[PDB]
Amino acid sequence: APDFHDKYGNAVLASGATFCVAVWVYMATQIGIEWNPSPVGRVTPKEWR
Amino acid sequence: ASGGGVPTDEEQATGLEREVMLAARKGQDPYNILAPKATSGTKEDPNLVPSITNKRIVGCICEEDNSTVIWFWLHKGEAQRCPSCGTHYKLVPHQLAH
Amino acid sequence: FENRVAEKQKLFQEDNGLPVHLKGGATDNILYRVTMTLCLGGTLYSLYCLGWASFPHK
Amino acid sequence: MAYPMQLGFQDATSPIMEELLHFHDHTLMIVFLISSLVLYIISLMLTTKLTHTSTMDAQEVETIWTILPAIILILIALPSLRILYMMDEINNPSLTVKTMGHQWYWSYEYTDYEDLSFDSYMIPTSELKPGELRLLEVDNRVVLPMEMTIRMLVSSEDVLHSWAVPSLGLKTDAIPGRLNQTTLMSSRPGLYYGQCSEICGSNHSFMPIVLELVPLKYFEKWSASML
Amino acid sequence: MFINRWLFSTNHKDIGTLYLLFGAWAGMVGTALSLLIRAELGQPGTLLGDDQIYNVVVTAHAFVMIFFMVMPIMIGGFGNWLVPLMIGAPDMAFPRMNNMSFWLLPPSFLLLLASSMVEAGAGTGWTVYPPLAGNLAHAGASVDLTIFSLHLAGVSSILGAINFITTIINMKPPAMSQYQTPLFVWSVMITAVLLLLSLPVLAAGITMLLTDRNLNTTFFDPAGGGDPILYQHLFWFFGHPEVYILILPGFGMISHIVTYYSGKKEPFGYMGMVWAMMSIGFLGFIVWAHHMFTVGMDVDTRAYFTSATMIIAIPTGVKVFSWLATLHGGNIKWSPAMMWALGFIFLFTVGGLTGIVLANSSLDIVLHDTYYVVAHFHYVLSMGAVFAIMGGFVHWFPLFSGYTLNDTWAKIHFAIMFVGVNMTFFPQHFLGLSGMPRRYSDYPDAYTMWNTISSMGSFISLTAVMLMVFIIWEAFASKREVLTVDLTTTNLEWLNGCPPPYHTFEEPTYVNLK
Amino acid sequence: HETDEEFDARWVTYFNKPDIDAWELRKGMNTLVGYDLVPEPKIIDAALRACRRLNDFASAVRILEVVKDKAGPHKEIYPYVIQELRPTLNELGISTPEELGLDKV
Amino acid sequence: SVVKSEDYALPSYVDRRDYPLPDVAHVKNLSASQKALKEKEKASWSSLSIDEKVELYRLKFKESFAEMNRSTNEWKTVVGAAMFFIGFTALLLIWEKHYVYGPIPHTFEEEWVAKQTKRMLDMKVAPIQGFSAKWDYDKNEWKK
Amino acid sequence: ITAKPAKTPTSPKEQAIGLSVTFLSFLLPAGWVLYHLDNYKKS
Amino acid sequence: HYEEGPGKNIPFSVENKWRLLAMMTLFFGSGFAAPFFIVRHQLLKK
Amino acid sequence: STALAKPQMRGLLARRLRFHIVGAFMVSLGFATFYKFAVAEKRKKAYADFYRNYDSMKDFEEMRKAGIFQSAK
Amino acid sequence: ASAAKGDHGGTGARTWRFLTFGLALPSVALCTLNSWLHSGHRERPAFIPYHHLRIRTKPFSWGDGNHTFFHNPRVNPLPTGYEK
Amino acid sequence: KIKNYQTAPFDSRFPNQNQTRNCWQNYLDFHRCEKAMTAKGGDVSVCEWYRRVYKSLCPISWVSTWDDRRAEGTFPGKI
Amino acid sequence: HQTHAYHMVNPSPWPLTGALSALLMTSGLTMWFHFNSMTLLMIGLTTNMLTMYQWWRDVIRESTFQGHHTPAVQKGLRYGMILFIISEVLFFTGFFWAFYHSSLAPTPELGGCWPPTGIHPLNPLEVPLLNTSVLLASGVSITWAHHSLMEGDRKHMLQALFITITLGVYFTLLQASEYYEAPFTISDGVYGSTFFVATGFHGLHVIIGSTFLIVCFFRQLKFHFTSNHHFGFEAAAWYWHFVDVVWLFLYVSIYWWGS
Ligand code: HEA
Ligand SMILES: CCCCC/C=C/C/C=C\C/C=C/C/C=C\CCCC(=O)O[C@H](COC(=O)CCCCCCCCCCCCCCCCC)COP(=O)(O)OCCN
Ligand SMILES: CCCCC/C=C/C/C=C\C/C=C\C/C=C\CCCC(=O)O[C@H](COC(=O)CCCCCCCCCCCCCCCCC)COP(=O)(O)OCCN
Ligand SMILES: CCCCCC/C=C\CCCCCCCCCC(=O)O[C@H](COC(=O)CCCCCCCCCCCCCCC)COP(=O)(O)OC[C@@H](O)CO
Ligand SMILES: CCCCCCCCCCO[C@@H]1OC(CO)[C@@H](O[C@H]2O[C@H](CO)[C@@H](O)[C@H](O)[C@@H]2O)[C@@H](O)[C@H]1O
Ligand SMILES: [C-]#N
Ligand code: CUA
Ligand SMILES: [Cu+2]
Ligand SMILES: [Mg+2]
Ligand code: NA
Ligand SMILES: [Zn+2]
Repeated sequence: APDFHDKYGNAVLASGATFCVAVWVYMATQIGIEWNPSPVGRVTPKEWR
Repeated sequence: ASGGGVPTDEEQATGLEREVMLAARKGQDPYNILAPKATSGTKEDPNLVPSITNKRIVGCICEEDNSTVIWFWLHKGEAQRCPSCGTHYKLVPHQLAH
Repeated sequence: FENRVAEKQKLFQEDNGLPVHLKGGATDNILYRVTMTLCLGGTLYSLYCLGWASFPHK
Repeated sequence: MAYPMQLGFQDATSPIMEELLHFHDHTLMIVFLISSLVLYIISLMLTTKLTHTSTMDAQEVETIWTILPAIILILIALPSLRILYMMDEINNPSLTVKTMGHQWYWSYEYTDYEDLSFDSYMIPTSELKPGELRLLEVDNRVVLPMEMTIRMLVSSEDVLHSWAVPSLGLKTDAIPGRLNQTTLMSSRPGLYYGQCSEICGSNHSFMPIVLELVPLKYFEKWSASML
Repeated sequence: MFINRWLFSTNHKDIGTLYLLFGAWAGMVGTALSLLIRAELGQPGTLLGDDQIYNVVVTAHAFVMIFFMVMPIMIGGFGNWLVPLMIGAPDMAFPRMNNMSFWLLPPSFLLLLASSMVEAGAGTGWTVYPPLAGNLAHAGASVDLTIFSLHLAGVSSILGAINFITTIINMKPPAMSQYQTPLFVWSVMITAVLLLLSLPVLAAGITMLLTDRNLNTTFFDPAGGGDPILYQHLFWFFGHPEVYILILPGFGMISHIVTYYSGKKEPFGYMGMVWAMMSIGFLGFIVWAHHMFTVGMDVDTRAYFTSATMIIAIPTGVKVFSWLATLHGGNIKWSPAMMWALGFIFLFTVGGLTGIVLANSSLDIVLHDTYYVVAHFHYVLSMGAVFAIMGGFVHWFPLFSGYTLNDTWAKIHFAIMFVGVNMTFFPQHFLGLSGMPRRYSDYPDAYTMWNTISSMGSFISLTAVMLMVFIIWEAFASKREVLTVDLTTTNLEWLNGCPPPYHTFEEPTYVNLK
Repeated sequence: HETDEEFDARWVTYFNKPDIDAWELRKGMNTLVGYDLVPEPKIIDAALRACRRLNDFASAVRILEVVKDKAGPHKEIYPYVIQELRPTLNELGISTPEELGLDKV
Repeated sequence: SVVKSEDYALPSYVDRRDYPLPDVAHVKNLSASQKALKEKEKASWSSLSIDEKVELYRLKFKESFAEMNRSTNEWKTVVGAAMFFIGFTALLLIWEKHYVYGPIPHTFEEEWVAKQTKRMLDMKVAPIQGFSAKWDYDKNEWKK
Repeated sequence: ITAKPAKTPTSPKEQAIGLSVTFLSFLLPAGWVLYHLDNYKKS
Repeated sequence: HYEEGPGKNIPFSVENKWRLLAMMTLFFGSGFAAPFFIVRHQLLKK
Repeated sequence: STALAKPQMRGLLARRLRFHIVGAFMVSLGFATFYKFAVAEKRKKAYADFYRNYDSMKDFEEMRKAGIFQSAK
Repeated sequence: ASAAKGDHGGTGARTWRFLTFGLALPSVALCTLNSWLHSGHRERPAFIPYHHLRIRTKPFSWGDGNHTFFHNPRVNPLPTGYEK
Repeated sequence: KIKNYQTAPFDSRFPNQNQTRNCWQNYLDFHRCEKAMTAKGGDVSVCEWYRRVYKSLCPISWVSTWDDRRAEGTFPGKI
Repeated sequence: HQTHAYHMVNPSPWPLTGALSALLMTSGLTMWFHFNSMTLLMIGLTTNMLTMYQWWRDVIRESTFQGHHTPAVQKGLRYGMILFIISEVLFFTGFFWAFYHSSLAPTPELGGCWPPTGIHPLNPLEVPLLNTSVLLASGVSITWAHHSLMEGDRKHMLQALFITITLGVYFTLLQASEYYEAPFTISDGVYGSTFFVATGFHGLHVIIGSTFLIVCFFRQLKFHFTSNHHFGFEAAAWYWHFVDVVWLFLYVSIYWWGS
């Protein structure tokens, strides 16, 4: 006789993963968080003096 | 240099203190102060376990110096055996108060 | 003095179901209520003091 | 200074800092070993249906796993202690500078010859000049001669503080009534940053240290001009 | 009835239950405080705009987690419920004094909350070092209220320690020697001997602080010939034993949980585990000044404290390998308590190994007072204690309540917590090696990346805590009542049923001498 | 301790005791599966005959299941042991868990 | 069949790989036919049918080894649900970013960063390995 | 461990209510303080 | 002498799951909310 | 129809243990080798190469010209 | 050491009383004489406002806040010197 | 005059991290010397080495406080 | 009904009144120190006294009157007392540590010397020597008390115990006069600090010890002690020897060596 896991297992796994990745991607890239990554290879140094 | 006036335990001990002191004088141990000595523990000569009810927890230290104690309810009726060493225990119920 | 221990023993072993702290009779009950009233009263007063001291008295 | 995403120590500015980096590398190798060996032995214990649940004899395997650790700790302690005592060794400074902690800024005294002293306060963020470092810059830097042994003496005139410059391997607490000594030698010129390293109240986060290391002749003229 | 049972208790189980409720509640406070910390640091700049308030939050976070969550749960909570049961005793030796150890804690917590409400709080660090904690830099009542809070919590644990020692030495079956009591009872006894010896030294040092603040003494004030460093020795002389006090009952529970879910009747190397806890207890009194390596310490004193500190890893590793050896050959049961205990073994190892980096006074000069130390102790201490407590709590919840948890929900909770705590504290090693001080409300911009990740991890653990609450609700809401429990023959505390009656071992166990 | 041969011989004798009771049968099997080994066919053969003397068919089948379990992922052990026991199984009328459908989940 | 709480102090039945022969039979009360089966079992087992052997097994024991040791799909629910609550955490973090945090300092603006970065190279921050070591001071670019 | 079936089963829907209510009891009061932090700071 | 058994050895009632929910909510909720309110209090003092 | 040979039946768990502790050890020695190579030796050489012909007055003059000092223009 | 006496058959009440009256109380009477002899007030020293003495970082919670709890006017100067 | 001072040298009587007593001993010596000289009819310039050492080591605020206290009559060391 | 010898205590209000009294006394000292009011303190001191009075009254009820102190109960009490005195010894230890730290390395503020400039110590041969003979004498008279009680001798028990308490009280009055007479105060730097706070906690213990002996005196008067069962008297004698030994260390350290 199928339990909770047999019946819902696959769907809990799939949408849990889908949901978790989507929302953490959104939070990370879309809402103005400044991660402050290394300038190395990405920033062109500019005259400051 | 001296004189008296100080009561003794025989005169003045009361309640459970008096009870233990009186039983000890008769060589008895109704309050479990002493560790019981083991019999040979066979079917024919089981450890006899007093109880005032129909079951009592036994702890068996199977070999001298084991740090592990084996614990089980001993029930009134036929001798039971320790599930680790097989030594035999039998419950002997009832009383303590007259 | 005479030894009246046996009397006290008879009184504190009387089978009346009373807890030891109340087993001496009516005076125990009084002393108990005084103690507990001062403790609970003093504690509410300390909470009051905390409320008052929690704010600037500029 | 630290840079974005840094994982390990700032690059060393002094020979003693360099020593510490190599000693950390030795230690952390061991640390890695042990932790991996462990994570691993564990997954080994946990990935078999085979059982053996009866009493196991211990006094034997206990030998290994007490002696091997003791050995490893000795392989850490030997170089640890050599560094400790090497840094304690006499060196003959050419200069002594005092620094006094306060709430919340550092004062510096250079009184081998003249009475030179001044206060060193963080640059407020709204007053930073373009390209300067939030929380790290000061109005008056601790100018010092490069390639020379300096004695720093550290104290406080109020609560505890602590005078730190990570790139030089330095951290000495600043305690009132006491005068703590440390020595400093920079192999390079440049600007070297630290931050107060004992909680001293509201602005603990905002009384930084900035060392300015230059050739002796520039330090001497800077000194004269600060009188 | 209610008041007699719950305010006037002389029963070890009910007083153990009160400690667990009290510690769960403290835990929600210390958790809110830690999330305020991580919110301040979660982006560059200022959140609260008030760094005295930040320092008060940091201070309260540590005192609440240590004195009101961990010690009550481990020793008052699990030590009261389990130690008398595990030795077949009818109660604690002093069952009425035991109830005053409990009731001293709500007043001690109230004093702590009072110190944060009056004036500007005590923003001192949980180390409360003068002069910052003296009557000039922290004028007014907040630091005195803190000191009094510590006095009450000190009295409560010292009378607790007298109660446990006496109970464990004097109330076992006549035939059971000390080398026949379970390892958890050993871990409580050793913890208690350390409480007994160390807390009176803290009490003497915080009393000196109180008189320096209010009676014109000058123990720590150089203007009268005093010395701030003396307070630090008095404090750490207690403070080091304190850290072993917080973890030793956790190691006791761990040993019982690993043994139990390995299907084993006994831990591997019992006398080695005893020997290890005794050696750690003994050596825990001679290493304290590794908390003071930047104070201006002579070199030979530094070399000695580095070496004595290392020697402690030796007995500590016996215990790690003996837990692995207990798992070896086990019929491994993957219950939520087993996962907590395995996560414990891994986190504790990580944190003990960064401890070893720190033992080296030459490297500690650069790591001291940086996030590398915060990372060390949130692994070995903080997560170690929390994981043991969650392990113990899931394992023995059915014993205390007579109900079962939902094992799936409890696996889910472990999983979220394990991700959260690692996302929170692992990045702090990087912050500390790169030089970020501890006790800071804000940081130079280079440290942004790891601070941000660390603050995000902290919310993941929040979600796990809210879930824990709902999980405990669900068990009491569904009332699945326990029927059977395995391995009772080597877990005596389970043998009177779930929950056991108010009075157990009214007739003592029978144990033959032979 | 002792040789493999002496260990096995002691276990044989244990279960060959004519008047072995049901308690001893269980104690011996439950102790034996604690060791790091799958019991030799001659030990299992003695245990099975003890099941016969105690008129306990179900325990004989359970004994076969636990041999298979004690081998863990060594899938060659159980078929070899059953091969070795087949005359005793035949003689005593003991069906294997597989013949009973009791290997299905 | 039916187990009772007030039986806690009595030997009980368990299914465990490591305790194959539990202390009592799973079924202790017998019907008239179950009693005739137990009688039959005193005779040669070769005369028992397959159905009767099964019935004897199921009287002594609840679940077979294969039944008690079966693996389950529980892990999917555990890992999926944990990722769900972790995902739910991101929503708290999006909220906190939107309503609690204000603008971070002006020193993170793109032009500030470019100028700071040049200054760090000018002062040769971490010139041995960490930072400036990665800049080519000859070609005036980041080392490839 | 074995246990009886729940005496008072808590269905998926009732779980959803106990879980939401539990999360709101932690989220709303702290959310409300943090949302109004500006109002505190300049007041 | 006292009630014994599941749900009876505790200072709170578990007779009704919803009343229990409310109580648990208040109990853990008050603990969690207290530091936010103390910080609000200290900000508002000045 | 051939008989199956007798397989090993004894000490299976201990055999598995013996086997993998030796592998655990080898992972560690082949890793020790790696860490000593990608991190530790790499460091000694970075420092050694940097300082071999390092000219500190030249380094200062470039910083001075970049305008970074308070004390030296 | 073994002191310089004897008894030791048993250490009973009679022996301890013998010690209380024969040794302990006579010591106390000797010390009380040697004290109520060297007593009589000694000449109080010139006042010097040393900064390590007469500490005041917070007023005492009694009196006018500047007197110690067992202030003796004769021999305890205030921070400003001996009292009138 | 046998001088040429850059800074205070290593003093084996005060080899460890706490240099307070180094500062204080030199401050004492200088003022003891200056007293022995300016009394017995001689030159304070023989006192110069201790003056240089305490100046190099001692916080300005300590020297300043100790100088006030010598003027006030409240300096607790023996000069 | 139990068949072990241990004592199950009736549910009691004293733990809670003791806890609240600690909150009132601490709140109280705070109020006194910072808000110039003695009211809370006076209330927590009163409830504390009442708690100790009733809680120990009850122990006397449970033992002399009700017989719950079996040998096993009495043995636990002996452990609890010994552990208690250990915790008090560690407490004094932190004050000895403070004393030695400050006196072994006197800072320049003091003059760089011990005793500091401007401190004139008591002569250790005057009243401190007298105090020493007083406390040592009271350790001989209490041991006479103890042997008399064991020998069944009521009158000599009461006499020796009386002498012992009179000596405690003489020590306490001598000390109160020494405190008044001393030319230095608690505010006189770390010399005053360590002197007064160490000898002052010691004086409090002498007062507690003396109170405990007076309790035993009244119980003896009431015939509570048997020649074999008198734990209250033993505990008070152990605590009394503790107070004497702490004094000997104070005398040797602070008064003699620190002079
Ligand atoms: C659970 C509590 C706990 C425990 C167990 C420890 C354990 C250790 N700690 Fe730590 N420690 C803290 C709580 C704890 N600590 C706290 C709270 C602080 C700082 C508080 C503050 O400032 O606020 C701290 C701070 C602290 C410092 C000061 C850092 C500083 O402030 O500069 C130091 C340095 O010596 C240190 C070292 C160690 C070591 C060597 C251990 C050891 O006992 C660990 C040994 C264990 C292992 C090593 C893992 C197990 C072993 C093996 C797998 C075997 C083989 C291992 C080897 C051969 C190495 N700790
Ligand atoms: C400002 C001052 C304040 C002082 C502070 C007070 C504290 C002290 C406390 C109280 C002491 C009181 C004493 C009690 C006195 C009488 C008790 C009555 C009992 C009694 O009479 O005891 C007798 C001895 O007493 C006796 O001389 C009592 C003798 C007392 C001895 C001390 C006096 C000193 C004697 C001078 C000689 C000194 C020379 C010594 C050299 C050698 C020493 C090593 C023995 O007789 P008994 O036949 O065995 O009795 C049987 C039944 N009772
Ligand atoms: C007569 C000899 C016996 C001593 C007892 C005397 C009675 C006074 C009050 C009780 C003191 C007992 C405890 C010890 C505490 C501190 C100081 C005590 C010693 C003392 O009495 O010192 C006096 C100062 O008292 C002051 O400030 C007194 C300030 C009084 C308030 C005391 C503050 C109490 C705070 C204590 C908190 C204690 C926490 C301990 C917790 C235990 C661990 C949990 C000395 O007088 P002075 O005028 O400075 O010098 C004499 C010059 N003519
Ligand atoms: C103005 C004065 C105020 C001062 C405040 C505190 C002062 C007062 C405390 C003085 C101590 C009084 C203690 C009296 C205890 C009486 C109860 C008692 O003594 O109880 C005995 C048990 O011991 C027991 O619990 C022994 C229990 C031991 C308690 C001793 C505790 C010392 C208390 C210290 C408290 C402060 C700590 C230090 C502060 C820095 C009863 O057994 P027995 O004697 O064998 O009798 C039975 C026989 O009759 C049968 O035949
Ligand atoms: C550190 C752990 C904290 C975790 C993060 C908590 C995240 C979820 C919190 C939700 O809380 C609320 O959300 C609001 C808005 O989203 C608030 O309403 C405010 O916002 C409104 C609309 O913006 C108005 O309708 C209102 O009057 C109101 O005060 C506020 O009351 C609060 O309870
Ligand atoms: C370690 N502490
Ligand atoms: Cu100054 Cu922190
Ligand atoms: Cu420590
Ligand atoms: Mg520090
Ligand atoms: Na911030
Ligand atoms: Zn046995």
